[PDB]
Formats: sequence, structure tokens, C-alpha cells
Amino acid sequence: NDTAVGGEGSLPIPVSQPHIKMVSELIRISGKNLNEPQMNGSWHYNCNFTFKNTLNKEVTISMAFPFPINDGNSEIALPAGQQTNVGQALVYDFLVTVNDKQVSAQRGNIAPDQNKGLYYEDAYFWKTTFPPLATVNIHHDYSTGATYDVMGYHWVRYVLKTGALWQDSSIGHTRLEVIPNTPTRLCSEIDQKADYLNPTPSGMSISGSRADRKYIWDLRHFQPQADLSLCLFTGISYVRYKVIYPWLNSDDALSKLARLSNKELRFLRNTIYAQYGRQFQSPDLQEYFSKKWWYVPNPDYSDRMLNEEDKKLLSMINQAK
Repeated sequence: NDTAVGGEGSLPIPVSQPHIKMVSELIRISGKNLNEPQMNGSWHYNCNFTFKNTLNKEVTISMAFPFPINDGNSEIALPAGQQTNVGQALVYDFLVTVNDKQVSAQRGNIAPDQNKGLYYEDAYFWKTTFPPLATVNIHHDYSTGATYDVMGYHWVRYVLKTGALWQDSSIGHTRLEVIPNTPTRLCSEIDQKADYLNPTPSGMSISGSRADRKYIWDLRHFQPQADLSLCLFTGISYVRYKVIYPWLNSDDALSKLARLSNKELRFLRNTIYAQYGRQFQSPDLQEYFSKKWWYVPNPDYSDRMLNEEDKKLLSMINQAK
């Protein structure tokens, strides 16, 4: 199991082909516990949508929120305080309001439309009545787990291609905001090799610093040709998969560790502890980790935070030299 699947967000979609256009969206995706080694991270989605009836008559349509489920084939990335099992949605506490009034959402089946980017068979359904030429406000509030994989990546996703099911090409004014609430880097800023790691859609800007580093899109007349695909590195996951695990998985680990310069071996050893926010008194180390994006000093640091992988690497360093 390469990926621990946590769930993702999706645009609302119509059951049929109505004369309803999506004129604006405000999608806020906020992270919680993403740097916890227990992998109990979550994403909280607050989504607003503006729809316009383009017909000068009253229309009643059924809207659906599609979602992935636990099909028992994969490892699941669970949010803290949530339980899962086969057949359950990878969406938690889904709440939908129609014109700011909370409505009953009924779970049911939906046929996929892979040509329009719909790959799910399960959805939450609700009715929406539009008076002649009227606008209807749709609001979503739900959570998912935080998808992660064997490469150390964190994935935050949102299906936007399905916007093609609504009238006209564009989904109008699209505002998207990803807020991890922990220090991050794009995997395309560290693993500069692959393009599937580049954030989609086009037009992303980076705002803020440290735990407040946000990823923002602000698109007008947006023709949804790509989904939201954002691959991130969190602090502990970067140090584990890009620094600790390559040495542990190495074929000539003791020979390769002996090949390191005295500075490289000193920084490698201390990175094992810097991972948990150990405070450094030595100027060379103090200055080195001050300049590392993943390093955050933790006043509650303890050597008890070192896991079996950390201890195996320290044991290898002891044997290499």
C-alpha cells in the first residue's frame, strides 16, 4: 500500500443537464495535526458556491456531492477522533445549506462520468428550487483525512473538472485557498524532477510564512480543465522520507555513511533530533537549523520522542565510523 487515502473535496454536480450556471466559488481547505507522526491529520473544507438559473422560469433540480469511500483495498488516512470501515465515506460530518438554510442530504448512488472527471459512484443528494432568473447559494462544510504516501508526500485535492456538467464553459470566479497550519514546502520545490508534482490548476500564489504559509488561487471566467492537485512536504515527513529513511534503506549504508564529510555527518546526526525541535546551543548547529524551513524549536522537546527508525540510524552512524 503506497498511499494512505484520506478523502477529498468535490464541486456539487447536477443529476441531469440543467440550465444552471456556476458563477462563483469560495473554497477554503484548512489543515489540522498535519505534522503529527501518528498520521491523524485532517483537512476542513468550507465551500461556498453561487449558482444562477438562466431560464425565466422556476426550476427544481437535484444536486449531488460525490465522494470516495473505504472500499477495503487501501490503507486509510483517518482524522483524529474519526473511525472508518468498508463502505463508509472518506468525508466526515458533511453539512449542506441551501440559501443559508441547512437541508437533509440523502446518501445514494451516482453513475460516473469519467469524460467530465467524475470517478465516484457514491454521493449526498439534495433538492434546490430556483425561482425565475434567480441565484441560489450552496454551502458545504465537511472534513477528510490527510492523504499521505510512501514517498513522504501529503496530498490535498479538490475535483473541479466536473464543473463542465454545469451550463456554459466557465465556473466563473473561482477562489481556492489551502492553509496547512504547519510549515510546508511544495514537493515540486524539493523533488524538482517530476511535473505530476506541479500544483494544478494554473495561477497559484504563495502567501505567509512558517505555519501561516498559504497556497492561493483567484481565477475569473475559470474553464475547469484541471482539478486542485497540491502535493506538500510537512516537517517530520520531509526529515523521515528525505533524510532518515534513504540511509536506512541504503544497500551500502555503513560504507556510504563513512564517505560523509565531518560537517555532513555532524548535521545528519543532529537532524535526527532537530526533527522533534531540539534546541541547539552550538553556534554551527543553531545557525544551520535556523535556516531550515522544517525546523521549529519545541520547548517541550525530549529524547523520548526518538522512534525505532531514529535509533537504528544512530546505531548505524556508531558502526560506520
